[PDB]
Amino acid sequence: ELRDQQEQVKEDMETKCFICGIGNDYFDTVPHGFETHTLQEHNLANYL
Amino acid sequence: ELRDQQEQVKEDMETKCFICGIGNDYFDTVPHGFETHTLQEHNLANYLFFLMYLINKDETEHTGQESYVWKMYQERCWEFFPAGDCFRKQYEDQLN
Amino acid sequence: VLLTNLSEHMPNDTRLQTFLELAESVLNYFQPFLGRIEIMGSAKRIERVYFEISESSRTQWEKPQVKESKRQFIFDVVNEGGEKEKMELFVNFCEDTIFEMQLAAQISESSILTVRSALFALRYNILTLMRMLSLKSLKKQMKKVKKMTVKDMVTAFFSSYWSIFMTLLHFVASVFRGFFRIIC
Amino acid sequence: FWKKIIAYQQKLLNYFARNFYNMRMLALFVAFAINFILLFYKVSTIAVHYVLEESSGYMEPTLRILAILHTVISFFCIIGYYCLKVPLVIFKREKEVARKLEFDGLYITEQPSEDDIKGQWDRLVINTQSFPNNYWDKFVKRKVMDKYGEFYGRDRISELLGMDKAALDFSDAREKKKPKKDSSLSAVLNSIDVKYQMWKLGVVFTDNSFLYLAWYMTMSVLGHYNNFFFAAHLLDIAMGFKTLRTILSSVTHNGKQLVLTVGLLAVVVYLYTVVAFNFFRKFYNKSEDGDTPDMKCDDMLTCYMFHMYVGVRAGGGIGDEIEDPAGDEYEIYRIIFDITFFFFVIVILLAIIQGLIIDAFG
Amino acid sequence: TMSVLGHYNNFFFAAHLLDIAMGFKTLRTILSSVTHNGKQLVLTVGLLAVVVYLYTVVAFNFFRKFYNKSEDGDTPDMKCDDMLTCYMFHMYVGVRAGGGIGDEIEDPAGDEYEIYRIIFDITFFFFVIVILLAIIQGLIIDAFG
Ligand SMILES: Nc1ncnc2c1ncn2[C@@H]1O[C@H](COP(=O)(O)OP(=O)(O)OP(=O)(O)O)[C@@H](O)[C@H]1O
Ligand SMILES: Nc1ncnc2c1ncn2[C@@H]1O[C@H](COP(=O)(O)OP(=O)(O)OP(=O)(O)O)[C@@H](O)[C@H]1O
Ligand SMILES: [Zn+2]
Ligand SMILES: [Zn+2]
Repeated sequence: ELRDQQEQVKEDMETKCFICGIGNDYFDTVPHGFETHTLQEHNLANYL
Repeated sequence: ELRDQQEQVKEDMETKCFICGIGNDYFDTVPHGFETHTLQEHNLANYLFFLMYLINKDETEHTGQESYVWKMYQERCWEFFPAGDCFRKQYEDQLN
Repeated sequence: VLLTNLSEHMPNDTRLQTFLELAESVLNYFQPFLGRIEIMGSAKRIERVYFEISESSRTQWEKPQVKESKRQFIFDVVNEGGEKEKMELFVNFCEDTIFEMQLAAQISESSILTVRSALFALRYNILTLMRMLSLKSLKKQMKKVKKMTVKDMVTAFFSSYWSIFMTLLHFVASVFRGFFRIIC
Repeated sequence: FWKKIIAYQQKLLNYFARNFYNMRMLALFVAFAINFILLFYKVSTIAVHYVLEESSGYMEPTLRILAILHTVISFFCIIGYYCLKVPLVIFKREKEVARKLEFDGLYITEQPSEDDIKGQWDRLVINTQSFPNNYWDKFVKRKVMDKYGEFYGRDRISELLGMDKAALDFSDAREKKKPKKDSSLSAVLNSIDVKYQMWKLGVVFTDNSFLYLAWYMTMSVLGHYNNFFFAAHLLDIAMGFKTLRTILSSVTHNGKQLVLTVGLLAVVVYLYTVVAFNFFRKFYNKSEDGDTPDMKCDDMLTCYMFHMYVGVRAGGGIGDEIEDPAGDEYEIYRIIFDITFFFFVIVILLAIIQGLIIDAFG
Repeated sequence: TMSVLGHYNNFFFAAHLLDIAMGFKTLRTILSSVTHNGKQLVLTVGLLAVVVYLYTVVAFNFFRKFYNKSEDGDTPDMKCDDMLTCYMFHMYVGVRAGGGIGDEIEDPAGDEYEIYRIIFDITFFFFVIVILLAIIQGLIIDAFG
């Protein structure tokens, strides 16, 4: 159960934006689009 | 955990292209489309063979496309690898 | 390569399609040696590149050691890696594999008895089983079956399968005998 | 006569094919009854004989009747298998060989590997006149003829497939023949295709289920000479019952890994035995008589037997069955030896088996 | 009915502690692991019984001198002179033993059937104590999962 919980956290953070909740499929129409969105546009550290 | 890791590798390789990352659902609008794409269009063995060909070919003998790829490789810039795009998606209007 | 480029960039041209069938043998000969990848060209468009794959390169790629290396690499990139280093790791693996296959190419320059015994046992035992019929002495059993009876018919019905079972037992014994003679 | 016998033969074949499974399941019940009766089988005192204890006295005639019934049912089960499941096997084999001839050229362009029993035995059925006897496609010979006739030689292909050469031409043209009747034994002999039946018998004898049923018959026969051979028929629960297969698949799913784990355990215990034989020998005396020792590690083989048997079956390891190491020069060494044996063999190596079974379940 | 019987015998109120499974709902999660694969747990016990019966048949036919369970030299306690008695012995003592049937019978060293007895004991320990008792653990853990 602990392994599955950690894997679920990793999968959610890798396939869904924390703030807006849009999946990585939409953002990955531009190369590295999800990474750009989650590190420059909707960065939770930036919100803090 | 080892069983799950192997199953995850198998699932990823069967449902997502290694190079472009487009899922098999898009490619399977033509019969055997995913297999055709992953064995003829975006074959990682083909990319390795291309790297071998480019390395073994003389620098002055490259075509323009080969020289472009060679310069990107020498700069270690991997923007020439298709990411989220392919021939079918680019020319979907013309091809079909 | 020219014909493949034209066909793949003109997918619905009937004249080119009828022209290609005049080059099937050449295209089939050069099919394993025709490389084909896709790149994001300098014109900001996906472009398809055609190159040459050598027979030596393909043979060294299809070696079991290289296959194991590729399997391990794919496992590692799927599990312990991300997309943000995927193409760097792939290029590193390609370089290592290319060096390994070049080295392999340059360093590499230019039971049945049990199966036969089992087949012989099958032949011998089945021929012995069929010799009751190949003996041509069915007159005796015909004279026995002249007084046709349900009991006689059922007895013959059971006896045929009993003979089959005995033939199988003899075949198994012959197999054991052949194995024991071969090992000793 | 010659038609009535065939009609009755077909009736019997149909009955046995229909009731193959019923008698297959009845044999298991009879085996269970025999083995339950066998639980009252004592030994009474040299030439010692086994006696069937019985207060009623009805036990022995019932046992004899049940053994005879079991043998009869086993024979009937083989007959039913031959009537029911053999045709499917023959159909599948014929289809496979026909499609390998047509779409692979298995005997025209290539040849079998000379160590494949199926490929080498299939050579016989190609020439037979009764080919696809069970397979629907009756035109496989003509199809291979058309495909490979030109380049590989029409006469060569015809000889390979055992087809007619020139009688068909004259028969499409003009020829005359004389009739026959089924009553002629010579006519029946000509009708029977010896080579095709030879190949069929070979395939059936190579079948893995027919061999199992023959073994069942063999032990049912041996049970009459010794009544305790009917106990081997209780191994049939795995095959007869399908719910037990789910339980047994957990063992057999990781079957190769379970064997390799035992091999690894054997190697580890061999290493421990080497260490003991070289350093810890005085601790392996297994006798209470002071005069005569029972030295169990004075030989490499004996020490290995001891470690694999007693040490492995012990719940604490090899240290539970040897001399106490306290007050000795090699005391800490013996403690490490015993603790590592317990951890690696009793705890870890025996945990891999549990993990393999549970992982098979999952 | 058991509450009434408890007045005649006060120890029938102990059967009312079986009501914890029904009254408590958190205990149901624990008890479902046993009852989820309930039929398979019974079939595993049946398979164990069959395997031990086969081992008992082998012992009764070949290994009988090893089943003396008495220290008095004059009078033996032969526990495999009867099929039923040997089966009771194997199912009870051999199964409950932590090393198998070889932990509770005569030592086989210095005998004609020594390697045969060693194989008998080792296979019993592996198949019954180790494997057949592991299927129960696996069934419970798989029910949890
Ligand atoms: N709103 C978001 N803000 C930040 N990361 C996000 C967001 N939505 C999704 N992500 C993804 O979640 C991932 C988790 O990042 P995380 O902060 O756990 O690790 P990191 O930045 O790689 O480094 P580390 O944990 O070592 O400090 C990010 O790399 C990003 O791809
Ligand atoms: N870029 C890609 N290149 C190759 N295969 C890909 C790619 N993307 C997805 N795949 C899929 O991953 C699968 C894994 O192929 P892999 O190389 O592991 O095995 P294989 O070709 O069937 O043979 P083997 O492993 O026995 O040599 C391919 O069959 C293909 O469907
Ligand atoms: Zn967002
Ligand atoms: Zn792709």
